[PDB]
Amino acid sequence: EVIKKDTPYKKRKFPYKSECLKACATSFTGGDESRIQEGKPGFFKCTCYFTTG
Repeated sequence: EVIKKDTPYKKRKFPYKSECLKACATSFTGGDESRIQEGKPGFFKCTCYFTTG
């Protein structure tokens, strides 16, 4: 009952995780985080989830 929101990171400089996870929450703006609410980081990429249900 949830969606899958993952953004790309590649590997900008050194591992930041927060710099990528931010892309998810920042990837868009308008609703109360309605689209992510929570997400995790990854190397060369990052996966996020929309706490809905």
